Amino acid sequence: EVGQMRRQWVDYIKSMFMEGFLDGQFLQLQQLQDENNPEFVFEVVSLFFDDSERILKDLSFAVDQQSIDFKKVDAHVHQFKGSSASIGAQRVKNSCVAFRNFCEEQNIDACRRCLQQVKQEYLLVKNKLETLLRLEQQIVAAGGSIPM
Repeated sequence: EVGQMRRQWVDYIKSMFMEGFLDGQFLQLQQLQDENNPEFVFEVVSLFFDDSERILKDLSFAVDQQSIDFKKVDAHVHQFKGSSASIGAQRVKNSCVAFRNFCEEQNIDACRRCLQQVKQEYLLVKNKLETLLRLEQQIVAAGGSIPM
């Protein structure tokens, strides 16, 4: 069933690209991975999950105050924009862009709603990446190669 798993991977990752969850920067990470460093993408995604959860925890606390420190919030969102962009999590990046516009306008409610969306987008791509990475591990353990 390696052949089947490979076809499932193609189809799953294609949905991620078509729906905007991943962009070409995720393919760039793949370019730096090969048989000599076969877990690089996993490692980089893992680092992103650890930093992103810290950022999101600090951000929810910060935005859900009566008066938001927009300067500090904007700097943390900006950091998350960069890190998400760098792994190809384009919908998370775009949510952060939206976020930063509402921070500049100093709109408390829109900041709160936009954080809710950044968090949702982060959890979506985290979950999908875990699924993708789990499938890859299965393919390789079964003796196959990941397509593309």
